[PDB]
Amino acid sequence: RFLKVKNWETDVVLTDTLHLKSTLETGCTEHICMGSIMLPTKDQLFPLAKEFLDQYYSSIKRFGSKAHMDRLEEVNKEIESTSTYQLKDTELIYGAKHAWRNASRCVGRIQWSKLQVFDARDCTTAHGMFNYICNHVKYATNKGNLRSAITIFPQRTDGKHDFRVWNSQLIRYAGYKQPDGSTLGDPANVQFTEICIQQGWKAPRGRFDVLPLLLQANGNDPELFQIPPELVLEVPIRHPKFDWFKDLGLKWYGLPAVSNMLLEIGGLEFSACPFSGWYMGTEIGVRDYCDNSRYNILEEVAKKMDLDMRKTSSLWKDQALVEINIAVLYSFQSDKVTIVDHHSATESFIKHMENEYRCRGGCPADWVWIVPPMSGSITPVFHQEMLNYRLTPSFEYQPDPWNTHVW
Amino acid sequence: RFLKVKNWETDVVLTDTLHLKSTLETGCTEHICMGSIMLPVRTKDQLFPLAKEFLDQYYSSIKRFGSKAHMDRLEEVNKEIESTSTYQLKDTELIYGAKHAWRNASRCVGRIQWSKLQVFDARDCTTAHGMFNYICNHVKYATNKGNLRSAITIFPQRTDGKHDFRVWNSQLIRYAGYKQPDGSTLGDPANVQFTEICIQQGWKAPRGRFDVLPLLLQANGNDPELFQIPPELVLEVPIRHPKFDWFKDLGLKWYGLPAVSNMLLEIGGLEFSACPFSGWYMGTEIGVRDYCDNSRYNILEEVAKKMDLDMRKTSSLWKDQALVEINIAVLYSFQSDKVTIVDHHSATESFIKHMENEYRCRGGCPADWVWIVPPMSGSITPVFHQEMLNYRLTPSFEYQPDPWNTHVWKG
Ligand code: HEM
Ligand code: HEM
Ligand SMILES: C[C@H](O)[C@H](O)[C@H]1CNc2nc(N)[nH]c(=O)c2N1
Ligand SMILES: C[C@H](O)[C@H](O)[C@H]1CNc2nc(N)[nH]c(=O)c2N1
Ligand SMILES: CSCCCC(=N)NCCC[C@H](N)C(=O)O
Ligand SMILES: CSCCCC(=N)NCCC[C@H](N)C(=O)O
Ligand SMILES: [Zn+2]
Repeated sequence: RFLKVKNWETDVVLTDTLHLKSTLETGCTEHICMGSIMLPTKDQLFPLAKEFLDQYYSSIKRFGSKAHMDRLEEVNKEIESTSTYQLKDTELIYGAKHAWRNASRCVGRIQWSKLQVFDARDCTTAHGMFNYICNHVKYATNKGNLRSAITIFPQRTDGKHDFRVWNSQLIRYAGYKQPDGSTLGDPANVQFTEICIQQGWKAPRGRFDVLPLLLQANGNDPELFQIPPELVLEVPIRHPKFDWFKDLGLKWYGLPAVSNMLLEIGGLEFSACPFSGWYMGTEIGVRDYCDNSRYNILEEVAKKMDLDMRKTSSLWKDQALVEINIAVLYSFQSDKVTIVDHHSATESFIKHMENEYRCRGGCPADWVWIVPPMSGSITPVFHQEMLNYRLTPSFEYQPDPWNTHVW
Repeated sequence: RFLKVKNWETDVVLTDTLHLKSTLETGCTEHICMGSIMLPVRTKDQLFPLAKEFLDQYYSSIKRFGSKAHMDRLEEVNKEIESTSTYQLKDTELIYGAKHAWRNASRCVGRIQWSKLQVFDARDCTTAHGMFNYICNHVKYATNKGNLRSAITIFPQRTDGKHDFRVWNSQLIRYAGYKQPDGSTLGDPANVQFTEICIQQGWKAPRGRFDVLPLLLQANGNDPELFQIPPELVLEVPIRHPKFDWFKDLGLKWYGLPAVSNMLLEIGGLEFSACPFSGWYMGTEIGVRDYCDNSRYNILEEVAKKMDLDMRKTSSLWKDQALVEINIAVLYSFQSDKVTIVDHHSATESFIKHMENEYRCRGGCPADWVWIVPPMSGSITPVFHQEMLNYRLTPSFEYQPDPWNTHVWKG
């Protein structure tokens, strides 16, 4: 019921007590570990509301004070009569920062408390949403000096009136199926790209076409909007020694902003809550460029480096993977767009884990996601035991809205 | 209950029914996953059900479930258990048993080979000298002048846990580690503790960077004894690089035969506390972990200097660059000297096919993603993209405590 985690590179040993306040379920049993699976009422709402305010008031050292009990009565009162309730600003800010704090898949959490929260609960329309969104994109982009932010749309009510950003990220490239069999652009987005055109988008049909936003306000059909180009900071990708690299004509966007997750604070569900930080290099260079089901450029790059592709044992895919990632980090740096390499991002996360053990009694963490997808064991997180558990408030996955939405 | 695992690269979904046949706990609960945690005397009463379960599996695999030969073996094991408090495996059962322990080994990416495993039965062994002789023959047979062959050697099972056979080495061939007075380590820091023990037991240490350790062998619960493996039986490979001529001058070599000697093999409830087994290396085991862990030979800095990489900012990926060249060199050196080795692309690709075949034919393949995914270039190998279910089948290889921590010394 108290647990040890050990780092096998440093023999440092940490004691987790924070898992005892774990709420949700992992997907694992004593018989079977699912640690590698990607996706593993008035009466319901009150316990949730309670548990949350208890967390809040304890954090500001007013646990069991007049103001505590009072707000607790107030929220019951509201639950009893409205069937939902509304968070104060301070609770909304706390709830969101804590949801990032509890995101066990997130290596970037040393930054958790500096989150800038934009309260968009007064929004009513997709045009409204589009405005909030551009203001978020501009504030977080900050001409390259990126800053954490989240924008929070109104919470669900009857689930017939949901706010949803249909895009999976605010800024992503289109995917088009082609006559020859293959795919132009980004294969991950192929289906959303069909939906845009099927909702009315004129697509330019290139390799790096910034998708339009598809926004659903208050349960209505969603609407199309094009993000002002001047707000999409993009980096052309070159290499500090390979001349011919720029002739692949690769570019990437500077602002990663996940837009399809659900935020749960004290039993309340915020289905549209786009958030953003900045990239660790490997995300683009290893996954976006090199996954077979993504841009998949390893073959071409190795072709230009004149490496021996005649057998796997020359490690040509590995040599190329390195140079590709050198060319992402260098390009972003040369243009001064915040970016972090996997080495210092992981070292920071170790520091963050230590802090969290010391001050909070633990730090939930999902090893499978924290260890970068190249050079794993030469980052310190590889040697670090982690405990994974689900704390609230949290970010949750939710089904792609087109599967749910009724027209 | 059926369980689905998706490969996110290919969209292949597979259905696991095999996890139903599962016994031992995982370490995880519904409230916590311990999937990254490294390590999360038996009564008559509890022995017969285990015996029985195993024999049921056995007779099913040879298509004689419920036969007279099956029923009689049950009854004969039952009777032996009641009368002697333990029981003896037939040869055929032991072979089947050791093979399955390998097939069930969820952290092993090499399992496509499971069915081609040479089992040497050393259950007639009585002494340490007897052990050394068995081990030597294992090393020579498995080495096979560089064309490696997988093999395991099985010493007598535990009885009252006061007469245990153990190999005190963690691998049969491994290199000394020596802590110097200045705090530095000469050789392999993984093996310093065991190296001290050897010296204390009377080993005269050469004290170089690559001294093959002597064997430390315990028979019948007796104090263990030292033996030098004959050097002619120790296949070693100097490491060089196909393009970097200064690479030989780092003075690196490695041994060709990886042979884990500290695990416990469990079959039908019986415990074989000494069962060294060997296969061959995947290149990343040496080139990433053995050479480049900070707590092992730690050569990254030295290789990066010699490459003249920019080491001022980690964002040069000088570490990633050096690491690839080192793994190239390990693969190149082994292939040149005709010693079996496998790269992590080829190994993980093989494992994927093994895994899919295991689902079709067995209804599952327990796998530990944390271990199966290589420690470099994870996502460009297809396992990274493969959902896996981890659960504990028997027969199995288990961890056991280091014997110096448990052994009662005779004097
Ligand atoms: C500030 C710099 C940040 C860095 C460097 C960073 C880094 C990362 C990385 C590398 C991942 C894995 C992503 C993937 O493999 O697709 C991730 C996942 C995640 N991050 Fe962070 N992050 C940052 C900020 C944030 C913020 C501001 C939030 C929320 C406020 C957040 C919440 C999450 C969540 C919920 C996941 C898992 C997402 C999923 O399951 O797809 N991150 N992060
Ligand atoms: C045939 C060639 C083989 C290859 C390429 C192979 C590959 C590997 C690799 C790379 C590992 C991870 C090792 C580490 O990180 O230290 C491993 C683990 C393991 N393998 Fe295999 N293996 C082979 C043969 C065998 C055999 C013959 C057995 C038993 C009969 C076996 C049983 C295991 C076990 C029990 C583990 C986990 C060890 C631990 O928990 O420390 N392997 N294997
Ligand atoms: C099957 C496996 O769970 C899947 O490939 C995971 C592995 N680790 C990951 N880690 C990160 N950071 N992001 C990912 O998308 C994934 N994918
Ligand atoms: C904490 C963590 O589980 C530990 O570093 C594991 C990670 N994955 C591994 N994977 C393999 N194959 N071998 C190892 O020794 C390890 N070490
Ligand atoms: C967006 S919030 C998490 C912090 C931002 C980030 N660094 N990445 C997360 C998802 C982006 C995805 N891996 C990609 O390569 O586009
Ligand atoms: C003996 S069991 C598996 C067959 C041999 C093997 N391929 N790996 C075992 C572990 C070797 C260790 N990782 C090392 O680098 O020495
Ligand atoms: Zn688990």
